[PDB]
Amino acid sequence: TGYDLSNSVFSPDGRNFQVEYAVKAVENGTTSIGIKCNDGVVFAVEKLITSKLLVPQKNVKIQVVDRHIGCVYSGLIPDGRHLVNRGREEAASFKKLYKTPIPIPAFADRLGQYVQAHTLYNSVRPFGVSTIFGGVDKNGAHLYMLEPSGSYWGYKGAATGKGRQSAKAELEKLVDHHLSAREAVKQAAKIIYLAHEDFELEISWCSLSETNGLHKFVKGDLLQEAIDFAQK
Amino acid sequence: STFSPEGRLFSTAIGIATKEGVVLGVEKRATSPLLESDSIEKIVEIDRHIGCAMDARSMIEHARTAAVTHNLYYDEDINVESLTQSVVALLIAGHDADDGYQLFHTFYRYNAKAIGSGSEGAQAELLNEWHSSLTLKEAELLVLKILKQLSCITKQDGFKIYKTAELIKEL
Amino acid sequence: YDRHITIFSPEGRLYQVEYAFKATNQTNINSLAVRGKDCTVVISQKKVPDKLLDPTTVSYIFCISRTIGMVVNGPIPDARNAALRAKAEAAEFRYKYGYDMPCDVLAKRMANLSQIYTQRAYMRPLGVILTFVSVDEELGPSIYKTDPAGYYVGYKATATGPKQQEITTNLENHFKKSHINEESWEKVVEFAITHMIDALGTEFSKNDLEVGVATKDKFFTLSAENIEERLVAIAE
Amino acid sequence: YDGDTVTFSPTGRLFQVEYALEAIKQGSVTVGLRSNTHAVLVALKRNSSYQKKIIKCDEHMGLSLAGLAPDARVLSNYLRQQCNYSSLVFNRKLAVERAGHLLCDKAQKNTQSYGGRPYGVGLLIIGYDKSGAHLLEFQPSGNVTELYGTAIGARSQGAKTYLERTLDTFIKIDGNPDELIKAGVEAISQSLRSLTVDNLSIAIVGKDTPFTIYDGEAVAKYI
Amino acid sequence: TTIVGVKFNNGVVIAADTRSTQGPIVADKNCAKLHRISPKIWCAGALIGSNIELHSLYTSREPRVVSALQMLKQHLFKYYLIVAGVDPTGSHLFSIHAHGSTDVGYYLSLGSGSLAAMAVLESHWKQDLTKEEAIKLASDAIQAGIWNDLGSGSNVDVCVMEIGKDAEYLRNYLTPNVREEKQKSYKFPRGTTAVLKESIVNI
Amino acid sequence: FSLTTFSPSGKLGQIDYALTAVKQGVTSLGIKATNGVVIATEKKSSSPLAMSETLSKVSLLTPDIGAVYSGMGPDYRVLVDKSRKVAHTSYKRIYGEYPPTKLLVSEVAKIMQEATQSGGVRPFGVSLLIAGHDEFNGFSLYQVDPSGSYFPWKATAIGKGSVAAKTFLEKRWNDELELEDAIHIALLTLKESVEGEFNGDTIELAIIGDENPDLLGYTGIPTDKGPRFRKLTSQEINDRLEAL
Amino acid sequence: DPSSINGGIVVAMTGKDCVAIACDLRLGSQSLGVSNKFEKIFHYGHVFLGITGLATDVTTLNEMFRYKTNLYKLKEERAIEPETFTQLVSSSLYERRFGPYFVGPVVAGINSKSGKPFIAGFDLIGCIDEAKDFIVSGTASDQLFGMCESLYEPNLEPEDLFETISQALLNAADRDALSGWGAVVYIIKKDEVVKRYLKMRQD
Amino acid sequence: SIFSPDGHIFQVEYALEAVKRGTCAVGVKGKNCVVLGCERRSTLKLQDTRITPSKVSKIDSHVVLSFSGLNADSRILIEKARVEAQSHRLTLEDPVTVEYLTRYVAGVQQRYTQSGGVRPFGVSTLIAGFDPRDDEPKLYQTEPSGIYSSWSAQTIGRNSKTVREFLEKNYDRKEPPATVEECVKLTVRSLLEVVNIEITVVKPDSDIVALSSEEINQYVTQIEQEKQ
Amino acid sequence: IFQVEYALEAVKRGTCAVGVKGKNCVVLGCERLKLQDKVSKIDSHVVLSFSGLNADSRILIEKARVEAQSHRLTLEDPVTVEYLTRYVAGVQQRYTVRPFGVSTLIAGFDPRDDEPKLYQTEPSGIYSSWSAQTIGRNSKTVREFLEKNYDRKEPPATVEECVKLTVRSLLIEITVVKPDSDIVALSSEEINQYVTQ
Repeated sequence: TGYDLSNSVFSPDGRNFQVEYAVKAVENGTTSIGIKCNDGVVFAVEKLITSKLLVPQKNVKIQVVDRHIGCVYSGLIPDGRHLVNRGREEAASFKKLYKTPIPIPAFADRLGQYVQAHTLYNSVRPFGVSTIFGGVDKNGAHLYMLEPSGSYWGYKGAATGKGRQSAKAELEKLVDHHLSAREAVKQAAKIIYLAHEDFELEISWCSLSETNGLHKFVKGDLLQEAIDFAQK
Repeated sequence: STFSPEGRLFSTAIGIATKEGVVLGVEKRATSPLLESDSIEKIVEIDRHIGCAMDARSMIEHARTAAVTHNLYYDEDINVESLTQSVVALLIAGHDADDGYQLFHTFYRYNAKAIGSGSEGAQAELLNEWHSSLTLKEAELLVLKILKQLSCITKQDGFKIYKTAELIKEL
Repeated sequence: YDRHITIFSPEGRLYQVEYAFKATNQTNINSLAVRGKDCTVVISQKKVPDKLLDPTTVSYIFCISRTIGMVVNGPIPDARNAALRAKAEAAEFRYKYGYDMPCDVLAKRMANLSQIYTQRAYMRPLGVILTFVSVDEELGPSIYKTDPAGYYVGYKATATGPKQQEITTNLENHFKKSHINEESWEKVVEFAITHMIDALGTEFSKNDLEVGVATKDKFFTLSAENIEERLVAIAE
Repeated sequence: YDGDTVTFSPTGRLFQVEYALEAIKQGSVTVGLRSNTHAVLVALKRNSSYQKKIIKCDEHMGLSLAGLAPDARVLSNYLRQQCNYSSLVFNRKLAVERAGHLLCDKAQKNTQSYGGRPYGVGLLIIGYDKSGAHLLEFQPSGNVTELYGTAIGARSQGAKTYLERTLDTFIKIDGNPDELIKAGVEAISQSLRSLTVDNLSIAIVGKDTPFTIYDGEAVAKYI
Repeated sequence: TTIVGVKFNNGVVIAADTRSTQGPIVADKNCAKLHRISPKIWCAGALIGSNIELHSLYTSREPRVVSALQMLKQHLFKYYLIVAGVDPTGSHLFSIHAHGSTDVGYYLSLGSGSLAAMAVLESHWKQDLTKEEAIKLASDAIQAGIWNDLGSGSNVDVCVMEIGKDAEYLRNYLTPNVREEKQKSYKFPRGTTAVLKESIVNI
Repeated sequence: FSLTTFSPSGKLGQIDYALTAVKQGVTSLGIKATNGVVIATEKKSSSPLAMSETLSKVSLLTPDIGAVYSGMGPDYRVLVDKSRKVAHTSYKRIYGEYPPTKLLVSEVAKIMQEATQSGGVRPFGVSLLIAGHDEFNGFSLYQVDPSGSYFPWKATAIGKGSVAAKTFLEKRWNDELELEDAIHIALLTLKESVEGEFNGDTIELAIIGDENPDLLGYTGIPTDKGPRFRKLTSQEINDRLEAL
Repeated sequence: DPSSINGGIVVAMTGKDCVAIACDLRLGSQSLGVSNKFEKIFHYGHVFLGITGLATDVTTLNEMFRYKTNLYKLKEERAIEPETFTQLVSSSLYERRFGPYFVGPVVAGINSKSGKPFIAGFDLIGCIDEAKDFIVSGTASDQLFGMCESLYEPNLEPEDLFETISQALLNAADRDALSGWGAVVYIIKKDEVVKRYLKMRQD
Repeated sequence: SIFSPDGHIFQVEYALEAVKRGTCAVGVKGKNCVVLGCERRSTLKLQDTRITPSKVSKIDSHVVLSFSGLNADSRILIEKARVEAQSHRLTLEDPVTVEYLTRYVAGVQQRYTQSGGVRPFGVSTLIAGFDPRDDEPKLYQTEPSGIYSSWSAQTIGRNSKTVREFLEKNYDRKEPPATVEECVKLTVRSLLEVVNIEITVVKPDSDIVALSSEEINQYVTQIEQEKQ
Repeated sequence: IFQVEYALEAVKRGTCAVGVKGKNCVVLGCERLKLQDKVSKIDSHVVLSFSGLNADSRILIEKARVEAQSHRLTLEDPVTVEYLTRYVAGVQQRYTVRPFGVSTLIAGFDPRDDEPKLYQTEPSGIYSSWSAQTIGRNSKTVREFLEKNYDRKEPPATVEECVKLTVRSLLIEITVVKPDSDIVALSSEEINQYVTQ
């Protein structure tokens, strides 16, 4: 206490407390996960039903960036939208300067530099979201996960939110036992359902073969197959 | 620039709005006989058909600038309710062709309103005294009455400051 | 308020800079750099706590330039900020002065930025210690290390991390008994790994180490498969 | 930790944002609901004249406010600016979803940068476009929710519960604006603890209906 | 102006004439056209030094000729020269076209006498010139410009930069145009000039 | 807002704290002679593996002026960079000659004073001994403090051992000192201050003395002088220690 | 041509241990002669500056250099020397190079420490032209160049230096349409300066 | 740099204290000259006295400025005053009056007590000199608050109270000092009340002379034998 | 605002200034160590007097003078006393890191007019017109004297009467302002004759 009331201050331990409080804010968010398959990535998120009055399929949470990057986040949803808006600006600027779409690791670095910059100055607040994002580019599928600190790493599978631990317990089993995109969607649904222990399951994915490397949402028959597999 | 945990951010002018015109009145309350009474401009014109009874000077300058700008841009008189927003406790009174005579005090329209330390009793006296059939004469005399316990806006005269001795004698 | 912004305390100390020093150890990984006859080697512990991480991405060794490499001790966000700034400075030098930035020039420029953070109260110091390695076109193999206070100096060999003193003690003993005299960069890499093992008393797999080698006209990082060959050669 | 909008609390909450949300509970109730064809706003004005709680953005969209009215004016003027820009650059009626997202992204700025304060007003936006009738709920935190029906402001929980129970009914009201308005006025009623022709305010927009506001005698037939 | 640079087996030599002209009028008969950028980097033509020295102090390294070339060309591009010198990477000889373009050469010439000097350079330049041969060649090219071009005259300045040692600047290396003695002395007798007022000035 | 402010007693607090930082600094000294100035300092090291030859605590500002410091090294580095920059742009590019010691010292004091009066910046935690030569004032030695105040000295010391060093210099210093005797006295005073190992690698000396045309780097311009500032090499210091 | 609007000429010569600087006094609007009292020679201590060219620029530079040399003397506690002042003038002309002053300066003085003559000029390229014999400037520069080149001889005594420079100025001014209406000659010595007004053609 | 509840500005008062801790300065204007004085404080053996600058600084050929307080701030004020004195000539071709330069310095000092992000100058100044083409002396004071005043004699810095009491009962308004000798005598006497002197005499036609150590020595000998 | 009230305290410590306007002129009087040896013209027709921090009065007076000349430069007509008072008040408002610790009496005549004008400004930036006013230390006492010795229905008729009232109120420098840019400060001996009488 005393060193945690401002964003630019180190405590005697060398820890920045405002970033850790932003992590606490992330822990309150709903569970969202990402899974990397042999040729793509899959995104899923637990959308809690606040009331029966919400239109049941139009409060989209997973966001696309450019055309090949998908982003899902947990925590302060408006901060996630702010981060995704910055990511879209970065990707558009890269495509303007360079006609190739922004590589996924390059995009991850741009977002990490932006998020970390919010941990430098006292006049700004850290992002209250951990963002799973990824896509398919010229060199395969990439899955990343930001932290409010600006830290990020590549992952074989990622989870964050209130149920992040339960979801990780199943991501570890997936990696140990394997995972193609078709099976990846069903396993993502299973992981979300298991970690939830009303809600709407939203799924998305980008695979080189099954989407030609473009990010698409799971809808209709495939979504229902994933849901019944999860119920099974 | 902060909210309280309960969610809320951390003289006497009397006006009566009649259908024949609005009347405003103020207690000059000069500090001494030396002060030039003429210089107490506590009722001011904002536009040809708008005036107010009271940072004051700056706000009044910006209100006048906005009103004249609207007149220049549209060749029309600014609606009082629009002015309140586009623009001390205020009584803003004026006329327009949309809703006619108005008086405002976040701004809420009023049929009649009092501000200042006497507001808490003048409000009850207004509630007991105000009625729709008031003609400008009774509106003036009732302004004076509630002061005891001038200016007007009309379509023919516009905003003007009062004569005054006579209306006091008629009280 | 002398402990919250970079201003002098009655002792003349800058407590914020000293706390930024504490932050450098919070990643809990040790690294060391040694100079060979004609090449420079950097060794760093790649501690990976989570099985879901892609180890390819976990890395604190940066290729600043064709010739300069940088290893960072401290939080990865600040480390990446420093690496990006160093890459930008090296490119700007190559542009303005027509030749590759020397390693020591880059270290001085980075230490000057660090000192600026220690002088302007609006900006906090980065909790990173930067170690630049290269084979300079003039001075040969070089190690330069910059710290949050804006201090830097060249090294014969250096270590950084929680167990810095033990590694430095081992290197001091070897330098007393003996640069590292070897004929190819593989042998000096094996020597550096051997002394890392001995000082830390912990065997390493190909997953536990990240290695960067600075040679003439190239700084490159060893893949896990190359570190596997090096560990095998040590086992022999 | 609650002194400014930049400080996270140790539990991870932004106290100033929650205080701004509490500011809305001080405002009078407003209700919103829709079928596929029509969307309706019903507002309890409070006085003196009853301040107008409805704001018209376009022939195809409009909104109502709860809480600090100046923030409502700012957000509504920004919404007009965006709609006019869209019609200026594309001749495209700005979609209700995109307008809601613009509000979301604008208000979130005040919750992260120092020197500003969150907008202490919650808005209900109704509109009609190529996707049909829409209803959005805006909050000071920046969150925007697309809803079948909702109520915001003081004691709105009663109206919200009534809308929850009635949802099975009023979703089926296609091409019958009067029945939707009746359901809305009934819903707002449960938030009282009454309605007069001057107190009540109603607005509607839909397939044939351009956005219109009923005040005075116009609302008499619905009370 | 006549400026030549001649790279030789262990260094580089640049030379110039010493005539400055205001149209057809010789303003300065002994203008020094070889300018130091640093101790071993010199330039000639037809801020950079101070910045080069500051950067040398900052980096604690001997200036590169490439650094001077880069800075000078970037300065001219923002808003002809021969820059020659020796640095740890050897001896260099660059030319800058004041609109921004640069090139490397083994022998160069600039100025109005550039063609007359280049004729001599083409005729006599060869690989593996010794220091003395290169000085003689540069001097001969400058002399050709002097004799054959109206904008070049007076004397020859030479600067020799050899890799292993310090640069030697030879001010007025040759003085072939020394003036003959006048036929008469034009000394006036004192009192020839008519004076109106005489005063002492309080400096 | 200003970080350096007057206390009720009239003292500037941050200036006192910066002077304390200086008093914790390593000892450095300068001695003015009839025919030169010697400025010396000892070099502690972060590790035995650190190459102390990479850091020079005595730096050239102009070929006739050199500075040594006591206090915070990074502050000295940036302040020396600024001093060189201003000595070139604000004097030499204007007048064609390097500034005299008095004017360059005034400009360094200006830089240090601005940090003492500008908002959002703390004072420099260094004191400088600036030794130089100029044609009209001769050899001169100035001390510059964190506040920007500067005074000329015949001999002085700053840092941890300044009191004992100054007491020794008062006894040893006298007129008709030749620069070699000034170097001898400097080495003695520095030896009595260093508790660690004392040799040419732990000690750094530089002198302002005769012009060194051999260090000029070129020949043929008779009117160019050559630096008067010259760092004594490790071997040059060692040979003098072997005759101490 | 802005420099030709007002006309006028300045010439400086070196004697034995002394310097002379001379100028004409005419100020005119092209053909029309306006004033016969517009002296173009200023001193900033023991150093003299003759400025030809556009008269407004002459006045502006006189004011600027008075300012700069007063500040120099206050800061340095010594008077500025002819060489330092030549560098100061050169740098001040450069600071306005884009949108330049239409002037040709001539510095003349004796360095107080070495005590030996100094004269310098500045050409269109901005190059300092420090001369051992004489500097000429103005409209009659050609007339002055020939006249001085014929009359000048080394190591003139002050009384001979006066006659030489005054004859050079008078005969060049007679042949220049825009120069004349009187002349002033300063003879600058270690200890004193003598100012003389010359009788000359008033047409 | 904000008002106290009683209306004083804290930083200005503390800057006045900083001035009061500074070394002494004194000045007396007579019929024909102004004399400025200060005690050398040359008690340190290793101080380079021959090049140590005097307390009195010329701003222009006709004006000198003395000060007491923080030396570093005094140099900033001196340089600004010199630049302004030359700029006035460059704009209108006349030298500054002593009143004009005093007002400029006072305005500079005032501006730092009101502008945010800066602290006051801890320097009070004595400005003495003669107006252009004039012969009556001028003496003025400035202090950190930004106000200035004219004086017939004044002292600033440490022990200013004592020597001001001395001056009040030695300087006579009706018969001010009539010659340079009497002015120097009074200035030396005033400084000797505090327990080596530097004396600067400014005289019309831009005549400014620092009295040599032998000359002050003779003055001090006369004063001392008078004391006996 | 706290800073403005503390500026008012600084004003109230300052030396008192007083002004009285008669039929034809406005008279400004002011209360002025052993070894030490107010009214500022803004334009040829307007004078400004102040009480408070002398240093801040210089900033305000310089800005007022610059505006008085800029008005003539932009509009031919010289400033009116009302306009200058309003400008000075606005300048005082804007600075409220610290306000100006000065209250000002502004007096004079309007261009080609003969009604005397007297105005007051205070650190908050409020301004008002007065027939007679005083500001500064012990201003309350002397103002109370003025309220009973000044008569609204029969104000002073001549320069002698205005000066007499001002001197009595002060009980010294006196400035008399009259139309057609006639501003004069009374001599010491004239003020002495007024005082003795």
